Amino acid sequence: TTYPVLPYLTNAAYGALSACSTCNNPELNIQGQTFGLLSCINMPESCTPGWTFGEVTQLQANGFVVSGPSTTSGQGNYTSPYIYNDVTNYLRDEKNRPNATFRDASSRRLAAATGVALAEFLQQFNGLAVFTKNTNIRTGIIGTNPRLMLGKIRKWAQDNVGTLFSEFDNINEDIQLLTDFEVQPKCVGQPGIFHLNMRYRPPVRGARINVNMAPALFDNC
Amino acid sequence: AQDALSDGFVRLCIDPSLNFFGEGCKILVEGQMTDDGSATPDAVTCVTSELDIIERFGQGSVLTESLRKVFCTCKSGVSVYALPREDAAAGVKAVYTLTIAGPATTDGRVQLYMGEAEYAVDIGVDAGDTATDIAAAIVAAISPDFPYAATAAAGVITLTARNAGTIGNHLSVIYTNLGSCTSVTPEGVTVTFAQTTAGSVNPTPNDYATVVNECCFAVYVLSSDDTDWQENLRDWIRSAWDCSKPQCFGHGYVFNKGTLGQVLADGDNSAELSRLALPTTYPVLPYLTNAAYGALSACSTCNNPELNIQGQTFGLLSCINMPESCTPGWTFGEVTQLQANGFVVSGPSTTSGQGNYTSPYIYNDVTNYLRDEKNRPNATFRDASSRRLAAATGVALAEFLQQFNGLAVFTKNTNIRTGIIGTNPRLMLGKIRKWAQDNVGTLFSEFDNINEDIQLLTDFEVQPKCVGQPGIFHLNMRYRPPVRGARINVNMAPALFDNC
Amino acid sequence: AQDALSDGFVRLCIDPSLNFFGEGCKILVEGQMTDDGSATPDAVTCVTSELDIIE
Amino acid sequence: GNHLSVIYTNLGSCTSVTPEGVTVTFAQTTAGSVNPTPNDYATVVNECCFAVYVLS
Amino acid sequence: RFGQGSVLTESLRKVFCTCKSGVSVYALPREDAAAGVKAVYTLTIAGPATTDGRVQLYMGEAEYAVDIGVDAGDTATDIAAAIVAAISPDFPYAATAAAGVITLTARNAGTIGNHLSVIYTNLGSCTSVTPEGVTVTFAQTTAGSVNPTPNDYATVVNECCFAVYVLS
Amino acid sequence: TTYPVLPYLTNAAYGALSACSTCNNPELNIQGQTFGLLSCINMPESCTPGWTFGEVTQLQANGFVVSGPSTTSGQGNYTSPYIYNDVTNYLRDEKNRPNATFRDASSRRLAA
Repeated sequence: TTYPVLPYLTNAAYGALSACSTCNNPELNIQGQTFGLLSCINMPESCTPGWTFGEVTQLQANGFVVSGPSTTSGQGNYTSPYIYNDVTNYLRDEKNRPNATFRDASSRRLAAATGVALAEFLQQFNGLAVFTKNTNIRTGIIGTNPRLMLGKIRKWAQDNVGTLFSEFDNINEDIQLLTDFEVQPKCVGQPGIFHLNMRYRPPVRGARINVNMAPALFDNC
Repeated sequence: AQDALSDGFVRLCIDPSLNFFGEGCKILVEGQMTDDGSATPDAVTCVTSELDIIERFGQGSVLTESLRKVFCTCKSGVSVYALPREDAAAGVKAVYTLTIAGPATTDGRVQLYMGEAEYAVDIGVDAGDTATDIAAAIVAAISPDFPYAATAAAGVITLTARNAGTIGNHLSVIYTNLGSCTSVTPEGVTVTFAQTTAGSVNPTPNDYATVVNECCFAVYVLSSDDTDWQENLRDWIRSAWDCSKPQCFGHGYVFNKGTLGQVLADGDNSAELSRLALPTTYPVLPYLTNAAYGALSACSTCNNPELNIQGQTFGLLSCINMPESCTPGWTFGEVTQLQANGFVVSGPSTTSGQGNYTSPYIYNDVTNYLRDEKNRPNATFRDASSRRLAAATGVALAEFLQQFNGLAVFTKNTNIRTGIIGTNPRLMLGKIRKWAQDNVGTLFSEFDNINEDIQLLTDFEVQPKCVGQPGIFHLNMRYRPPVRGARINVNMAPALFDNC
Repeated sequence: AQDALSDGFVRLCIDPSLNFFGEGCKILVEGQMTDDGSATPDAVTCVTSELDIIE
Repeated sequence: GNHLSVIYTNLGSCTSVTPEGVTVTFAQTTAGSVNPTPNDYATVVNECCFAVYVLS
Repeated sequence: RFGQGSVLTESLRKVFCTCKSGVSVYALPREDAAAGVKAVYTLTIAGPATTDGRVQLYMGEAEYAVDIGVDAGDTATDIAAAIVAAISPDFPYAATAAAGVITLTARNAGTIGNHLSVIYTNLGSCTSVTPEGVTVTFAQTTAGSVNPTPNDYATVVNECCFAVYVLS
Repeated sequence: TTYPVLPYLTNAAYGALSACSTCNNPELNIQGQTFGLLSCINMPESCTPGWTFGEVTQLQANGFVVSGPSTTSGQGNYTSPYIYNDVTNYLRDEKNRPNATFRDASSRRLAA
């Protein structure tokens, strides 16, 4: 309630920083004094910290982006607010089933990036005529079969490990390609329709590091 | 525009962002101020230099004098903050009566050590001067910064404390001229010192949570002897060292003046306070020595947190000057008993009967911490160096770990491609171990086994199945900080024989 | 709070549990005491040092 | 318009000394009222994708 | 949610202190019996103190221990007031001072209040010297009475399984 | 009878430790100074050991969980109670047939 800066200015800086990351690194979390520092905004420093840490924990618990001053002081300088957590207001599934798929703004940005990258890769099979998965397409023929399609998809996914996914528990069982004939009932599936299931592991945001310092002073114990 | 800048081929920006000054030495000096001051009570205010002390916090107040000592102690500090306090509503000012009897029959010098050496008076009494003239001379010679308004009345000098409360009850006027061989005191004149009334009700603010909300302070200096007020400051600094909320550490500096039994009773298990045990016969006004000690500790924090404010070189309160004596304040039995029960003992730099002034130095730089939460007598926060250095280590490790903030976290098998702002727990732990090994000899000692001392776990391998949250890490660091260094038991064994 | 600790990204705990002193040499000396002493008879009491023996 | 915070960031300052006399007080004599509710994104932003939407 | 200093509050505080970062702790708050009687203990202090010292008291658990500093000449009234002011608010016993007698009334009626053990863990201590004079005595002037008997688990916990039931 | 800690606190710590094991290792026995250490509870050390060993054996015989101080001393520190035996109050069958199927709390947790 006691927020000095006009709120839409801080909101615009936050959104602009998120966009200006999207353009470059979708996996980045707009968070902390380096990556989530709204340096254009400047608010006067105070010892009264806006949200108390109890309120900060309650807000971060209920999917709220909390922002705080970069420096606390009584000298009355100006400080730039930085984002504590780069999360969306998503807490729970369609079963309300508290879930963690879209908790991070990084998760939305990166699911968009992954969907678009996979779609642009799969667009290379558009126009190609599809043979059965036993046919060895002759050279000069613009064609492919589900086996070659799945091989190229798996190679693509393994190419994006460390860029768009983490590693793959089992890339063979994580990426599956079925024709519409082995999904639909007999004589009901349509030719040229495929079902690709990809169970990937995206990078996570990184929320807290609980550090437990244990000074050891004794030499004979 | 200007040639070579008018065509817009070269666009120039100055960027004065590197050259901003650091705060410096964040010491908060708290004490009572007189009504002459212009400062607003109950509000932490920056004190730039020693110039505005008298204007802001009163002329001759407790806070004025403690701030004067803080400024005399540290090098050129301007980040000294003050927290002025109002006198209690029903507070009673201590009144001492320095009664002088004459008349003088021979000439001589009358020297008096009142308060500290900064306030000493040195008047010349001629033969035939009545007690009235000598009292008038002493009053006219009393420094205005002395925290006691002096009024002469028929040879009795009434010294009324400038600040109400028990803080006025620690005045020691010493007629440091008796028996002197160089400065011959006049025949006749008799100086006697009585304290006709005692200090009473003290401030008990208990408003640190509001006044100092999140504005961290490396050192808190308390210029009051009230154990309730010291306890409030203790509770505040203990809250500042709390796992519950983000800790922004501190350390308190209070004094306890009294008999050995009284000083020991005033102590507790407070790792947050460095209690300064002062004897009943302590000449210097206690808050001055406390302020010098706290200012020295702060002025070390700014530079070397591992330093122990201790000994004649590093713990020498050179601003304070007390007259030398052969009676050593605390006897060594009392010194051992105080150092045993977590009390900072301070002693004269030199012992002599020549009656010079000596600067007190700190014997042990320890906190008033003896035992754990199981009472389990423990040694983690025994040293003030330990609190200062645990704060420094926590802040340094936190500022290092802040570099993983914003980075997206992959699994510990993923080889992050270049250009991706990311990391995995393996790279995180490698960088943390490199950081810790980089601070060996600066912030830690060596590492028994740096691999088994620093462990990083995800929240998935700590919490039950499907209960841990992604992106949460648990870092356990078992480090070895430098220890203070308390005693060197030297055992000399002269060998005189050649054939044995 | 303090910078790098205010955003709650790094939560810090000190844990002074390693540095607790061991008891040492558990020897119980039993003997008669004079009435000048302040100790309560028939009660095992820790004796810290040689200072308080006479008292 | 209901989120203006004027702070007289000069009170008690040691460097910039505020004048004696002058008193600054901040009151908000009236409150904001009815806001826009467009609800026309389907028409205005039909298929023109946008990575980030900022709402002021 | 469950009251300040209640039995359920303290047992839940211990459940949360024990397990790692558990949030699936469920609670089943119960009302005090209609005619329930709160246990009353009287920690009576006699003085005055003649020497300084520390007065430490283990009441309840170590989380509730008090450690006050008694100066010489403090009457039993001042020491009782200090101990009351030092009693933690989470202690399941409301403390009121009266002329040096500290009345500790259980926050919850029933027999559950009948298990308070205040130990003056300072007597004979070599490090923390208890003040001369001061005498701490602990009496329990009244006993707990009628307890809750819900017997409604079939309705309250119908099929919502629970690995562990803790009864306080 | 002379138990210093408020009893429901020790009971809550014991139950919370048992639950916090269930979530991970149902076969674990909340027992001993490592796995059955109620570290949140802290009671003052004493030489008078609550239950004497005769009473300890009689209680453990009749299916009672006995808890004792982690350390015994006269120095007057605080000690955390740990659980001696992690058993249920089950001794005998439906024929009274003294049986051992559900003697351990581990047995109930692990049968579940």
